[PDB]
Amino acid sequence: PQITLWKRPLVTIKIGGQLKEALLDTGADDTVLEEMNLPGRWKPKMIGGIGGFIKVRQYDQILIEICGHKAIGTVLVGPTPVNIIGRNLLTQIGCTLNF
Amino acid sequence: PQITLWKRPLVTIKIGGQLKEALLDTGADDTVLEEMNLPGRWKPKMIGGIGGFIKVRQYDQILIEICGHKAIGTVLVGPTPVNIIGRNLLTQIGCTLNF
Ligand SMILES: CCC(CC)CN(C[C@@H](O)[C@H](Cc1ccccc1)NC(=O)O[C@H]1CO[C@H]2OCC[C@H]21)S(=O)(=O)c1ccc(N)cc1
Repeated sequence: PQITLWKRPLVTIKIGGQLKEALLDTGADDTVLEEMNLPGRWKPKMIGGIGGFIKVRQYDQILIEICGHKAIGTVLVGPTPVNIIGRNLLTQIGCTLNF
Repeated sequence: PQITLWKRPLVTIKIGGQLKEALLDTGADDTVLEEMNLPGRWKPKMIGGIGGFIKVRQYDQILIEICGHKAIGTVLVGPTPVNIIGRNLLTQIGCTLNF
C-alpha cells in the first residue's frame, strides 16, 4: 500500500506470536522494539540514537510480520521510546520512499 | 523519484542559502538540522528518541528545498548527529512509503 505521512506511519506487527504496534522508520538502520520476552538466544549490544546510546538485546533471524509481509532478520529489544521498524526489515518487505 | 532503503536515504537539501545532506526520516515528527546560525526568532524545545533528549531551537516558517521540491515549515536546530527531514516537511513534498 501507499502510506502518507500526515500521521505517524504506525502498523501492526506480529512477532513471537504477539501483535504489537510499530513505527515505520526510514531514519533507523535497525529495528528496535520495547522490552519483551522473545524466545531464542540473544547477545548484548549497544545502539545510539539522537540522545545517546542504550543497551539492547540482539535477536538474530527472528520472524516478524509487518502488515501481512514476512521478514526474517535482526530485532533489537531495549528501552526505545517506541517500537520502530528499521531499514534492515523495511528492505525485506520491499519498502521504498517515493515523491 | 524512488528511493530504496538498502542505504540511508540521504538527499541534498537547500536551507538558508546553504546546501546540506539530510535523511528522509518517516520516523521523525519534525525536521531537525545540525547546529547552524539561522536568523530570526526561535523557541526552545526538547525532542526525545533512543538515548534520551536533546535541546533544540525551533524556527517557524523556514523554507527548505528537497531535491527541487520546495517546502516551508518548522525546522529544529540542535546537536543532532545527522540532518533529519521529518514528516512535517515530507508531507509537503508529496513523499510516501510504498510496499
Ligand atoms: C520516537 C521515534 C524515533 C526514535 C526511535 C525518532 N527519531 C527518528 C529516528 O529515525 C532516528 C533518527 C536518527 C538517525 C541516526 C542517528 C541519530 C538519530 N533513528 C534512530 O534512532 O535509529 C536507531 C535505530 O537504528 C539505528 O540507525 C540509526 C540509529 C539507530 S529521533 O532522531 O530521535 C527524532 C525525534 C523527534 C524529531 N522532531 C526528529 C527526530
